[PDB]
Amino acid sequence: ADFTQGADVSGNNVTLWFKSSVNTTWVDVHYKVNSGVQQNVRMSFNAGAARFEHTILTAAQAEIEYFFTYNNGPAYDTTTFTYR
Repeated sequence: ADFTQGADVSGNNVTLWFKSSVNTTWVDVHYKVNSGVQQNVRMSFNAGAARFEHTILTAAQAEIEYFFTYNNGPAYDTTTFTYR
């Protein structure tokens, strides 16, 4: 169930994104910013970049622990990633 993922920055905002190469229909992010309470949010689909996205305001200088849960069409968790 291959995917790619990343964190883009514009301004001070961080956009966690997740790009699927399988039959994915929704994605949630689970994240902690600066070791705070874990947030669980379902992502949006940016057709311009053909990828799922969630933007956090004013977090470019934060540290962010996150992982995705996604379906292949019955869900799957990615390993945990860090944004510096």
